[PDB]
Amino acid sequence: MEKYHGLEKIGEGTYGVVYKAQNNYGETFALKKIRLEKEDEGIPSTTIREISILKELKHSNIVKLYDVIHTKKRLVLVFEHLDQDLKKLLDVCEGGLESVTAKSFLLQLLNGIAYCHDRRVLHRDLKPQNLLINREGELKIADFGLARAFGIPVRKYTHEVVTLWYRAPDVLMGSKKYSTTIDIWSVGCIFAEMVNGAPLFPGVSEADQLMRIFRILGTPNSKNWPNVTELPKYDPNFTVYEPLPWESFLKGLDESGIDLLSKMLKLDPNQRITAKQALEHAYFKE
Repeated sequence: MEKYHGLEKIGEGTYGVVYKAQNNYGETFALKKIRLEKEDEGIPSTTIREISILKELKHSNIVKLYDVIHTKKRLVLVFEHLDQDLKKLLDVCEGGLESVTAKSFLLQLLNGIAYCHDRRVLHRDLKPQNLLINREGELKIADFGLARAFGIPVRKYTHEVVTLWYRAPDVLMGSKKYSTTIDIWSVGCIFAEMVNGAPLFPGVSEADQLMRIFRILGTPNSKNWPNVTELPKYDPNFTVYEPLPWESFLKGLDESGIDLLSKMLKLDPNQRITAKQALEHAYFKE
C-alpha cells in the first residue's frame, strides 16, 4: 500500500490495529487499519471525505493525519507517530504523576482540545490511551474527529469498560446531542486520574458508572441540574447522595487545581467550563 513497509503491531485502537511503519524516505509513521461499523457494506464516499478533511487539523498537540488510503474494503489512516501514551505511563506509576508534569500534560491537552472545538470538531472518546507522548514530554491527542466520521461502536468488553470511566453523566443517561461539553468531562476525569493514580469513576456498566459518579459528586437535582429530567434514562428514583468534599478524593492536589477540576466535573453540561476558559485559570499561571 502507498509503498509502506516494515509494519509492526504497536497496539489496538478503538477502530482497529495500529502499526509502526516506514515509507520510501526512511521516515516513520503510524498506520491505523480501520475496522468499521459495517465492514461488508463498503466505505461510503462521504466517510472518505469527512476523514480527509481532518487533514486540516494542524496543531502541536493534535496527532497529524498525513494520508487516507482507501483500497478494496480496506481503509488505512497514516498518522504522525509517537512512542508512548498516557495510559501506559499511568499503569506503571504509583500514586500518579508529579504535579508539574500533570499540569503540563493538562495544559497541552486543553490547547489541543480548544483548537479542535473552535473548528467544531469533537472527540467524544478522550481517554489516557489517546493521549500520546514523545521523548521530550510533548503531548498529542489522537482520534479527534473519527467518532463523527465512523460513529462510536460498542468495543470489545475490556475496552468498552475503560471507555465508561470517562463518559459524562448526560451521555450515560441517553443524550445524543452534539456538544463540546462531553470532551471537557473526560478531561476532568483524566485530570483526577493524573493526581490520584487511579481512575476516579471505575464502573463496570453504564448504570454502575452513573452511580459511581453520583456517589462522589452528588445525585442530580433541580438546583444542580435543571432539565436533567429531560434525559431518556433519567430516573427521579435515584438514591440520593450528597457531594463529597473535593479534598477527600483529590490527594493534596492544590487550591487552584481543585477549583479548576471542580469546574470540569460539573454535572450540568451547560455549567461546565470550556477548554479556552480552563486555559485562563489561575492554575496555569502558578
